[PDB]
Amino acid sequence: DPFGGMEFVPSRYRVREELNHPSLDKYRIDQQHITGGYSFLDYISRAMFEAFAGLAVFIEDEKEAG
Amino acid sequence: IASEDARYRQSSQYELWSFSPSQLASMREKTNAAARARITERLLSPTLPEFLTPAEELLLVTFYTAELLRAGDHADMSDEIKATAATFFKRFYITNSIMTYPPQEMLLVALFFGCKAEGAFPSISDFAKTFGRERPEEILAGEFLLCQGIRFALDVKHPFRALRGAIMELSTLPDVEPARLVAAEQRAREILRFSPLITDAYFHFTPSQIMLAALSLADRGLAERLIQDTFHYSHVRDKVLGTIEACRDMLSKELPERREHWNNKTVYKAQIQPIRKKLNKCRDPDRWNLVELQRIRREQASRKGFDSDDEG
Amino acid sequence: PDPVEQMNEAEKRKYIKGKKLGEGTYANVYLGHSRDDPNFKVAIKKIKVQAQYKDGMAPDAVRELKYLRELRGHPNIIGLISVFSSKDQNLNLVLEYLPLGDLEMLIRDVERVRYGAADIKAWMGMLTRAVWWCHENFILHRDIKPNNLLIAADGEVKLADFGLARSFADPGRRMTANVITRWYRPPELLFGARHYGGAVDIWSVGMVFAELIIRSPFLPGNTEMEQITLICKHIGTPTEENWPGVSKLPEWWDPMEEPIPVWGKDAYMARFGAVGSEGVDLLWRTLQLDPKKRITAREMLEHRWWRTDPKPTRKEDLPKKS
Repeated sequence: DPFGGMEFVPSRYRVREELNHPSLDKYRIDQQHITGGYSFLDYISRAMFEAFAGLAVFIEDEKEAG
Repeated sequence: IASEDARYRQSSQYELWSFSPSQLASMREKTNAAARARITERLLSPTLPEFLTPAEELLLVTFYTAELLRAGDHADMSDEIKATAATFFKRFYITNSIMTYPPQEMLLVALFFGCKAEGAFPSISDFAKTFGRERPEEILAGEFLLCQGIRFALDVKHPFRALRGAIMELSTLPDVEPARLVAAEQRAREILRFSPLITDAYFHFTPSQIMLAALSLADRGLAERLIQDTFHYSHVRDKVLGTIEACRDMLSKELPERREHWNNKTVYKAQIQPIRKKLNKCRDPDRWNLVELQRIRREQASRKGFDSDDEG
Repeated sequence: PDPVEQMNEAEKRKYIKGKKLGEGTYANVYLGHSRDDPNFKVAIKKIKVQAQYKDGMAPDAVRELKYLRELRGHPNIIGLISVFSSKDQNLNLVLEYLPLGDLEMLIRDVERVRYGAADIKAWMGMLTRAVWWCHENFILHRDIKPNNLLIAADGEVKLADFGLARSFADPGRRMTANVITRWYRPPELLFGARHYGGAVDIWSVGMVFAELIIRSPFLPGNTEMEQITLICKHIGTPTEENWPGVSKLPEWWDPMEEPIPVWGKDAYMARFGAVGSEGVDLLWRTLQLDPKKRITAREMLEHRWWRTDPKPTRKEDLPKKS
């Protein structure tokens, strides 16, 4: 196992190639973003994680149970 | 047992700054009661003043959290900075009472430290310029104090980027209309920019939960669609929907339209000003002046028992 | 008398301060150990909140406090055990105790320290997992170099200095081009790039990889023009052909000499052949001029070099400092 048992594999979502947002289109064609190496895939992956991270984390019930 | 949920529970936001509404009230009440006892003991060294009620204490925090956001808007700060500064402010005054440290000053400190926490390290002189503050040292005096108050937890998680992520998942559906999607995102963003920062949303709900709630208020159809799809492909689905609905109701009580309520001159004079006067006569005499609090704590650490200015 | 103040004192009581292992204007390091288990050792970094900085808390302090907590849990990232405030209003970091030094001093100790290809593969595996974990959590380190790679008692290498780290910026959010020590700075940052990504860290790893093989810095330029010239000499001249838009970077500069064609994998074999073909394959992918075609940390972990013989050395058998 190359990731030392730490590989993150999302459960309720999947980051596929078809994901895009028109607000990104302005930057994808910005010379500085492309020639400079800005990763739009990482941004999409960052948004999708935060959109689902802790969706079934019930703060009230979990904290009162301790 | 989602893997993205497990990773979230390792954040400081969950282990340190996530509680139940019953836990939140008890902390705030005990912080006020302890502050009441601490200030009372000091005064004797004999008519005591009227101390603020926990609800009146929480009312000023809400008023100054809205003023903090307004201040951020005028300074054209990023949404992530505003949300972080506001959260630091709310977190500071749950471990600390308003009768101990001045909220008028901690407001500026939370904005200055919020910048740093989000990768913006401006010059204190330039920061003081934008807020018409003549002496910048008045702001620095509370920086380290704020850091302790928020318990050194600088990683705050916001739902703004989560919103743009949720829109892309919806854009893959062919039945949904783009113009409908744009309107939902536009409104949900304004909701996220105010509603969960002025209420206790962060303490009881996850950025995904809050994000879906703001979208549910903007377009309930889209929010229900997104939740149905992911669980389609159980009992947990109903428990998540119930949680979002609980968050949906909490947010509705302080929608973006309320921005004018907390900036109203009549609301201020009638509801806020009385409280500020009650606070002006029962505040902590030694800690209210941050610059002096800092002065004596620096001199106490340098000079242990050496002194040549004491007259008794 | 404050409830939070006594709570901080209760946390400071958890760790007993010992010998002063390090001194400095920015921070002082002390040996420590838990009061409940004196065999559990710990290092206490006392950050002097007032270190000639007139703008309040220093950015290296804020960044370490934020990201060390964010990345906590991985075996190749220095663990932040606890944080408490001192009586003198100073910041204290209770960190993992790493007594075996760092990787720079091993590399520099040419007279007494002996290590081979299997040891390089073991160290690089640790470093690659650390940078992979950073990027997995949307954090850029932006200062990877040997002396920032500390070594635990069991031989596991930990990435330590996060004073220049930053979260992944959003599109259109400008970043600083003045990060990463010069010798490990990628070309896009040398050219003043303001919208970059993880590739900037992979380049520094490539330089640490190369430095391990030859036991000396690959491109030790003394100025940014020297660093640019060195990359042109030893890697290849970046051009619009191999890197579209490169000449449009805010601070693009070229020595105006006869351009040097980009060297291929074979060209690296002569000097870096100690790690073999598959090893030089990895090295070459980390040193791609255009960051878009530079290998990523995840891709790095699935490369064949790790599963190609010889297998990496066990951390318990790695070389120790003299």
